[PDB]
Amino acid sequence: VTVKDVNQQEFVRALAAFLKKSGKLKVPEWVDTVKLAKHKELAPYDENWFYTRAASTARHLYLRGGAGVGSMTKIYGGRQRNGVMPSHFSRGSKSVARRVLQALEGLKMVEKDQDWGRKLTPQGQRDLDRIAGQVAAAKKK
Amino acid sequence: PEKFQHILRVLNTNIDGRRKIAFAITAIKGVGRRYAHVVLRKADIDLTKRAGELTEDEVERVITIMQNPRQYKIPDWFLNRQKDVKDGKYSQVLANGLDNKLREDLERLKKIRAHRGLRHFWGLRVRGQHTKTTGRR
Amino acid sequence: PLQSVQVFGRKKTATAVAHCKRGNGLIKVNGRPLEMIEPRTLQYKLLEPVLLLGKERFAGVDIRVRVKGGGHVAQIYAIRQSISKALVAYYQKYVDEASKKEIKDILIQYDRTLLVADPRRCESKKFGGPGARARYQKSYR
Amino acid sequence: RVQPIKLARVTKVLGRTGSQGQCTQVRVEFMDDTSRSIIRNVKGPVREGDVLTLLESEREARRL
Amino acid sequence: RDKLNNLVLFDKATYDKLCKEVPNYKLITPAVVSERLKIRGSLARAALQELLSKGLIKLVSKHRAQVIYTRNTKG
Amino acid sequence: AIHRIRITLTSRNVKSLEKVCADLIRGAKEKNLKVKGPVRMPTKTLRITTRKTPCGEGSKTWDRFQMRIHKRLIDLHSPSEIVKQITSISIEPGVEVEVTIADA
Amino acid sequence: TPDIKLFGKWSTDDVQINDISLQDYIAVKEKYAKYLPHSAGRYAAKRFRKAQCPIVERLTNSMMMHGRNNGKKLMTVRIVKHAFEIIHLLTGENPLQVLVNAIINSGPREDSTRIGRAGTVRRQAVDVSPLRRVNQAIWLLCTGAREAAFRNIKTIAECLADELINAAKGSSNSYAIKKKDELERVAKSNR
RNA sequence: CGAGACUCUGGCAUGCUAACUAGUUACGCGACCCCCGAGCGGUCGGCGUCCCCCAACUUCUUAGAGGGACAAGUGGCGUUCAGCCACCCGAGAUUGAGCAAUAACAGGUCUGUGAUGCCCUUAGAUGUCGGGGCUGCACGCGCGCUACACUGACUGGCUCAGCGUGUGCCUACCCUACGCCGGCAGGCGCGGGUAACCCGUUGAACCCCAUUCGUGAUGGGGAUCGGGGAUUGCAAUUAUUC
Repeated sequence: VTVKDVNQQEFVRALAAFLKKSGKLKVPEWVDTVKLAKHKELAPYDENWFYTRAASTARHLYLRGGAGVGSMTKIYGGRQRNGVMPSHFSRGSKSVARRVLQALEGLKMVEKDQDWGRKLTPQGQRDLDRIAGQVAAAKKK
Repeated sequence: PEKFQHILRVLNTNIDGRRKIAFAITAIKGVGRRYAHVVLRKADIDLTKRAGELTEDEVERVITIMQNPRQYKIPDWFLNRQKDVKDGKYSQVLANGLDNKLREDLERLKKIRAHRGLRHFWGLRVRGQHTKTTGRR
Repeated sequence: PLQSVQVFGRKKTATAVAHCKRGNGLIKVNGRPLEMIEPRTLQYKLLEPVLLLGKERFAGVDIRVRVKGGGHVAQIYAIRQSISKALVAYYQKYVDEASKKEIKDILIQYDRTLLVADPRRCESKKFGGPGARARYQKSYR
Repeated sequence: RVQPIKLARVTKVLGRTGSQGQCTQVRVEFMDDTSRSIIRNVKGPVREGDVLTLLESEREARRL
Repeated sequence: RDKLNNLVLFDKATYDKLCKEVPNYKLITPAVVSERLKIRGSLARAALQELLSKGLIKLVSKHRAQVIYTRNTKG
Repeated sequence: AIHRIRITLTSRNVKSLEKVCADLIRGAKEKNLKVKGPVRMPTKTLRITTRKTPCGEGSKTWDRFQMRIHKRLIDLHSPSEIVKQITSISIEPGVEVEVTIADA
Repeated sequence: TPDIKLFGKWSTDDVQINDISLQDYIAVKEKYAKYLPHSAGRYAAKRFRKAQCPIVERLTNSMMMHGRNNGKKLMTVRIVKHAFEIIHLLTGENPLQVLVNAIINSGPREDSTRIGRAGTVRRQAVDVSPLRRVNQAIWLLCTGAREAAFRNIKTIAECLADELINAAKGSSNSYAIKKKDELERVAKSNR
């Protein structure tokens, strides 16, 4: 299968937990006081979300022929409040997205390949499929 | 269904259940929503709870981290006054002491007779933006 | 090689081309089952022809669909039109007329315009207003 | 004063009256009686053969 | 317009009241429970989440914005 | 040897472009070169928006002029000079025709 | 499914029209049963077209009003589906039967149209078309649900459910009923 | 003569002719290969990259020639006419622009015009550089924008686009994939692309979803002010902006 066949929300959560088991995610010295994106009016609830984002990024790269920071930033991006001016699209934090790409690479979930940026590793392809199976049995919604 | 823990003090205001902890704290000056949220994360306290929940212990742990921000890795950029004008540091200013400094700076630039000072004193708009048909009704 | 017809569905902008080829698989839309996708608050609508006319008919053929253009609702309407049309198209040249005709009867009566095109595409904006037919407030003494 | 509720069914939409043209004359077969057939004005859009629930034939509804 | 607040402390009496008023309900949402008691709406919600591990209430929606509970199977 | 040659044609005028394209295709094959056939590229609509009114009082009246540039290419494969030679002759005004050494 | 086309978790069966004058603008199975309401998103294409649209679809459409909530059908479909569930817990039954009863009880009989009479405030007692009675009923009920929700804890789904049940068998806590009694009373009076 | 007619655009052509700065199909499909499922497995189906043909196509994409709408067919009505109504097919006699007569106006413009009459000024400029104001607010008006919330504020997550545009330009110059650093602003190294090649498979926002908050001026709202960092310019003071 592709990852798209199974439940997308459950996929990212299952993969995120699998990442926690691995015991490393090469975590930043930020993400405990951060602004994060400029689409945020309140600082992050927890420092947990880094795993979830990593899973999400891994899935997104699996779909594509290879991609880097730009792709992740638009997906996580949303509407930016400009105060008393019209709300408009923007792209938020790039340090976190870059860090996530580096960290996944370190574990060898994704690796540099042709068409620029990171594309999936066969190690990652195997990991994603195992959690895909667990998700597939669970539901389809 | 736990009452029991209630009536907490942060600085000069009584903090009780009303909103999530973070928001509850922002009665005082110098603590915005973002500030109180990040102090709680540092202090290892679940911020989704009420301020009629949690004991006196947790409150003191919050107070120490807010008033020694650098020494608990709340960075310098996050501070209301960076490098300041009175003090060569980087200080988080809280409660009544913010009001003091605001007064100080306005008086300061009336002496020095800087444009910001003069405009504010006279009641003219300090920013150069239109006040043509605005800044009243 | 395997026998195959192609058809399309058209709502607003969002073409949906269905390639209806000999074999057994799902109806897949962008490689994933109809059940998934999201918004899944409209979900029963795109299930509807399949349920009405049995799943045995749409499992005698593998149907894979590529959708681009428009937005989420635009696409839903387009896909539904292409899948029903697909089935009929395949039976019309290869299997038999009575099957395709039976499907056309069942659909056309309650009706949903799944074998005839929708005319409606965006109307041009003309100057002197903020909208297409909306116009700026006037002021009068 | 009081009369029983009469169901009466639209036989023929006569045309439109009203100053602004927003009152439609209608002739309603009295339904209970085929002998009676009386003109009542309907405010809404009228499609023939739909049924009015007349609470009166008093205070006759007529052109304006 | 309006000014209306509810108790924003999680209390003793209102939890007990809830569980012992249970035949009244067949429809339970946060808002209903909040109105009928003085519990918040937020802490209406949470009391239900606790209550569901008696299983005097059964989930029949699980939507993000607000949830809908039944009392028992159907009442 | 055969050499891959790209003939780009750019213009704005459909009918003129079209019958230049005709002549290149027909005369190409006539004394044997590759026929191919035109790859139509999307016509590009240059849009300029201006106020209709000098001195702006009255009503908001806007005028929008467009200019529609049309592009097409054709890839002929056959030998060196006799391609670009037989093609580019027999035309002078008003339709640009470019013969490019590009493509191997 | 082709035998009877149900709603998306409720039945279209056992829905009864309790009035003989409101027929053929109340339907849900007289051809017009749907799992999910949506025709083509035009309903203003013909004057004929209104008959096609059943009461359920009309109720979803009328709900999305007031600038922020305009043009969000998907939000309304989710709210409406939730609302049906709330009705079902509160009265058992079939929620669609409750809906039909509510429309019939909320719809006016006589109303008034303006007529000249000296320049004094008088009006002519007139009956109104059943199409108008259904249209006005649906309006009243949606506006009632939204009005309650605005400065109260309860959501649009809950308030809509409450509004339908109160109207279905009278309680005098439904906006639509209260408004209808004013319209019919005034009609009877006049010149 | 105006308008109609006409022209241009939007919709109906699996018919016509084409496409390696465009794609699709369709094998053979093998590999990266995951087993996710079936099959013991080879193999089959699968989001993408890669295998590519002396493959096939124009369906999506593109733009050329063609046809289709004429109230045509049928039925009522009407001077049985001009026309009207319904019905079928279906783009229905339901799209939107472009288009302006006869003639008026002391409408606006000498500050668009080395178009221009007369007048003023002209080496002592009203022909150029340095500096400030248009941005000053007790108040009146207009177009707007942001709001008054729960179809929302908040925290994660899902996910689909289109019209257009770009550097290497006759007085001044681009879009950025991709590596690294920084919460951010931003800084820094590459490479491609006058371009359906590259930016951009334009994977945008609304939308969808699991929570939190709970209708409380509340966290709705972001006014006003204070401190600091950077970006633009030789020059930002009277926040240029971020």
